[PDB]
Amino acid sequence: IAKKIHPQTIIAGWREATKAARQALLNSAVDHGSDEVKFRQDLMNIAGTTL
Amino acid sequence: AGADEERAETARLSSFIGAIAIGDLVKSTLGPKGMDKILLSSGRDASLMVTNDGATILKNIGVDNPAAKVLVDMSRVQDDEVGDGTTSVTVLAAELLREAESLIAKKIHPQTIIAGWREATKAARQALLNSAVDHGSDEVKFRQDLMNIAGTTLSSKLLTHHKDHFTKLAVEAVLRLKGSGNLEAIHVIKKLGGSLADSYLDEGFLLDKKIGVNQPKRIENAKILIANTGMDTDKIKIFGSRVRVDSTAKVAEIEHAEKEKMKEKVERILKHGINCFINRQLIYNYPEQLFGAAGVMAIEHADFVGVERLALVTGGEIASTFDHPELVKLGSCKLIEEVMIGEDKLIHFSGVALGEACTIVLRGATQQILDEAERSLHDALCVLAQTVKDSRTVYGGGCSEMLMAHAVTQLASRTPGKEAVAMESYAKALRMLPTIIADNAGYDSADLVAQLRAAHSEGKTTAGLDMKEGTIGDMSVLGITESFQVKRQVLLSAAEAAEVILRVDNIIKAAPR
Amino acid sequence: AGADEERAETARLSSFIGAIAIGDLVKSTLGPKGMDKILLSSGRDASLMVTNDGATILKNIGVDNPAAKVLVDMSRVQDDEVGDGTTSVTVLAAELLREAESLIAKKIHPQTIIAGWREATKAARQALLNSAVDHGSDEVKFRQDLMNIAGTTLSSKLLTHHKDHFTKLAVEAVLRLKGSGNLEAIHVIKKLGGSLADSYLDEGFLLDKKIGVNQPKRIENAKILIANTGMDTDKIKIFGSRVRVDSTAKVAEIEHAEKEKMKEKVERILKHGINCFINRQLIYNYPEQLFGAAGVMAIEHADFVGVERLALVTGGEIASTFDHPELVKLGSCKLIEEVMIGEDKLIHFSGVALGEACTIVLRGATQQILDEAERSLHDALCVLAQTVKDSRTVYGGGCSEMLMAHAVTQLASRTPGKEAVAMESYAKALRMLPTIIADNAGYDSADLVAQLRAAHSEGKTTAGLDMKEGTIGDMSVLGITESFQVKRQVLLSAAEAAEVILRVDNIIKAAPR
Repeated sequence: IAKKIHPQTIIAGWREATKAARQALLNSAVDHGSDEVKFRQDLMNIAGTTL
Repeated sequence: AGADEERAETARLSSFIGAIAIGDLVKSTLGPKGMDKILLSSGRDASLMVTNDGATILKNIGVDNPAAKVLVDMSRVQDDEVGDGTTSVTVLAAELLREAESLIAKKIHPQTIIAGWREATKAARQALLNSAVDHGSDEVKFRQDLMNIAGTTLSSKLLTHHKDHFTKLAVEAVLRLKGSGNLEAIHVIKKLGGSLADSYLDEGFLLDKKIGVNQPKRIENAKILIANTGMDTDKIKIFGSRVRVDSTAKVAEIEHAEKEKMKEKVERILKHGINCFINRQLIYNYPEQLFGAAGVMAIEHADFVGVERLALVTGGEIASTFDHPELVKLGSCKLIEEVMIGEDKLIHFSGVALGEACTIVLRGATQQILDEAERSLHDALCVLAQTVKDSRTVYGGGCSEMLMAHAVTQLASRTPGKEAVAMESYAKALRMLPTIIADNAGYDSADLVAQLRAAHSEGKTTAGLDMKEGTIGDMSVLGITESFQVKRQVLLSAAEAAEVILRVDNIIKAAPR
Repeated sequence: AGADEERAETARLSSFIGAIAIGDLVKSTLGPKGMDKILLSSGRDASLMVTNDGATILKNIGVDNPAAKVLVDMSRVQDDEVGDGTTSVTVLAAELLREAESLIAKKIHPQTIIAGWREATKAARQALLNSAVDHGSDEVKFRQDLMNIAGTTLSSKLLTHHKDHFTKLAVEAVLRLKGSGNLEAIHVIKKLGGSLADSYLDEGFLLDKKIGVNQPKRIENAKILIANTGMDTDKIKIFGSRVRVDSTAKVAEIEHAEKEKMKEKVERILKHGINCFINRQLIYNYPEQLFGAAGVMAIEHADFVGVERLALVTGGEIASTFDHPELVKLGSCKLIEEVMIGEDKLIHFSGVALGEACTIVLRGATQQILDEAERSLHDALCVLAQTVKDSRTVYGGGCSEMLMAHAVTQLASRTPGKEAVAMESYAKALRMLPTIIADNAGYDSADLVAQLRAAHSEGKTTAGLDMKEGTIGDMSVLGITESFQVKRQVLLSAAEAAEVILRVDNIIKAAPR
């Protein structure tokens, strides 16, 4: 509201957001492995977070 | 004396309010990227409805006391003549009311202001008077048949994925209708089968009924019989009811009487060679067994509207009592058969000798997009029919409106001043349309106005409002064009009706008692 | 309901309201498209005053209970030290308060965020470090004499059509002033005549007054007399009484005594050779006639402010009782004359022995707005004195603010714990300045912010806000620069001012009712 000009212009962000959605992907390396089976990365990971 | 009388200042105000309220909602609908809208109501309304077409929603409701119901009703008459293209007529009509406030300042005769409408005719000569318009649409035309206005009509509409192809098809339909003739007997039905094309073009009339499981699959050298009176017999007037007779012995004469009806139908039907029978109403069971052996295909409960068109199509005939066969009836003979379209079974009538009437069948996937297919084709048939015979079109996306606005400003000075005062006010009205188109797609309204006027005043008619761009661009590349009739007709609808608002003295209807 | 009781968040709000109320009036005043505001009162005030300078209007009035007057008083010291340019310092302190709403979102200990004020100083060190300043100020100087800082102060004002030429002229005025003298004796008056230069520079001082229609047209080897007391004589405060004499014969003495005032004025004045008499107040009618025959030009109601500067100019004189002629009066002598400046008669005092005091009488194109030269000249005086002393400048048009803002965003993420939130809030404060500069330009504030931000990131200190452009451009080409002193002091002042009262929660009660 303080922006005080045009909320429609702001909509551009949602279109931006689709690209932004892919900023999550391919924008940084983090990890990725988790191949399958896994020796040390098998657990002591995600189950604990849900847990 | 109805009781509702308004004079001078107050009468004008009620009209003024009706136009502004409707203008804001319709504005987003216009152009290649329009917005789909949903409405909720209480009382004899169930839930939210979404209509891309502006005309359909206005038609459905008469919400309140202020005058606007008649103006809205009028748009349908417009819809039949050329109609839509894109909804915009309502927008232009709304804007002439804003200068009405400045009219009081002139302070003389509102009726002589009306001569301005005569000058509106003048607007028609000045609108097409300078700069440019298209110049081809020669006849048939190899590449200009479509990919222009029809695409624009549906561009606003959600269906423009598969649908833009459907629109292209519609000009083909006008090509067979081409020449000089009636805008009649063009029939379109959507289907539940799925295909990329989403539509098929038929060389004849499509119907969807069957005699029964028994009967030959197809007929050749087909002859067509249409009867006004039903096949059913027994009741007459004052039945003499089911009744009863001295035992079961005399019941037999009753069955025998029935047999006579059966024989008359076969004995003279055979001489003709009758291949198909179409009846609008209930059909008597006895003839059904007889038709199968003969090799004749009949249609139960055929709709009357299909029948009337069919008569024009096959040379017609005279429908009366069973005497109707042979010479009193005329039948075309290319071929009649029931063909599986892809999913459902339909019956095709084709190869009509007259050639005046033809039918289009649309298929589609089976969703909202197909229901709106109805919306789009009705819209399409009128625009394209006009495009072939008009020989003239204009650039869309506001190109025409800024250009016209420059043309109109020069002329007020040109004309004598009382006439000029009225005319100049009309001229500034065109400015609002550029503003309305830019605002709906996003970008702020006056920055667009600064850049927009400079490109149009330059002399490039092709340049228009590119909503995707946010600035100005070449309209022709987009492929947006408007039929010549839509532009002048909207001006007249904006005109004449706006002329009056003193003269009417009565405005609304709701429904039956 | 009412009592003036404050609780937690509400106490914070009182500080908050003062900041926001001041910011809206001040924000429109910043930059090229700033706005003038006019203020009136019924008594102890006579007319509406319009002050372009934000600092001057705040100082004069203490409108209400909430604290803000003390914060305002701070800009005075800044003004006498470095001065003006454009008033931006007050706005920056106010925006610091907006984050506070997000602070309750913290739902935690509010004063550890105070560390932000300890981040403000870190921000201050980088301002010194990153801005790009200048190299050169030879003294007098050929090309770099101006077209710099005076222009930025002028940029905020719409006079910058022909006026930027006038700003350029002002440095010539400062070159004579430059050094030991400090600020005194600079006087500016407009002329109603059109010319490209729009300004002229005078060696002496112009005063607009005349003795009367009669009197000698010109005086040379002029001697100047200034009197603290008027030529008027009759009351004396203590009347001496209504008075008793010895009938009508001696009262002739009273009327005669007036003549003695006349006699002293002529006899003593003649010996000196008196050419011009200047009196600060009303002048008695009898002496006026005497001056005309003698060959002496006197000035009725000459105001005091012109006189004090004039005294420094002529070496001055001791103004007292009619004994005042001769030696106690020192009259410099070159040329005193009334000269038609094509338009309106004015009197020129020139050939001053001192040389310290001079007058900048400008002609220029006419309208009400040439009174603007009064507005505009005053700005020129303050910026040049600082520009010569500092020998340092920074790029204007908000170029400094965006660069610093890009750097601070990185800083917040780098610092661990408590500190980044505090640092980032100070950092985003800088973001509003680009917005404030853009908004008054009439261009869209949102569009302006990102484009500006992208250019700064590249490393171009020169790049900045171009309001005339409506987008972004190279500030250096414009020639707009801000003095170095204004930027380093404001950073220390802004943080400290807002900081004290956030600290204190509760402005308390009273006794009364």
